Amino acid sequence: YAWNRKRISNCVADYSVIYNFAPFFAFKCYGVSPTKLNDLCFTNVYADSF
Amino acid sequence: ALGKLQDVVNHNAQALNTLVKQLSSKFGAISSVLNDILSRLDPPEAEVQ
Amino acid sequence: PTYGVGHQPYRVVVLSFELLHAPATVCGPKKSTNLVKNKCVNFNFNGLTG
Repeated sequence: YAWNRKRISNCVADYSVIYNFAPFFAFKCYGVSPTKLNDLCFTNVYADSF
Repeated sequence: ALGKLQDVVNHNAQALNTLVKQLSSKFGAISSVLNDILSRLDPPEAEVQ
Repeated sequence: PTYGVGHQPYRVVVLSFELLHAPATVCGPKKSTNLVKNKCVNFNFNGLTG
């Protein structure tokens, strides 16, 4: 009900480490490829945790 | 006076413009740019887009 | 803890992005290359390839 939202901005993101150590049974992406995240630039990045 | 000839010229230009305009249409896909689709998706779903 | 799978607590994190509609502040690890003028090149500017 009170899910935490964190803004991510002004950083360079290495998504490779998320793969390198992972306890995540489900890693499902809808609008972007998982392997292509390293080659792209983004804004309006938000992480919602619950 | 010379409306008929100009009209023909207008139609041809208009047709080309419309065809050019059609490149900016998503057509039910995530993006209208092929390069973005290749850069953002894996081949099984990129093929669909 | 005694319950089986499907009722156990699961932590979910949702990453939300926007695609190319604003200036980007979050980018991948890819290294910047020098700029070349008056030649046909395949360029990647902020995840936009042309």
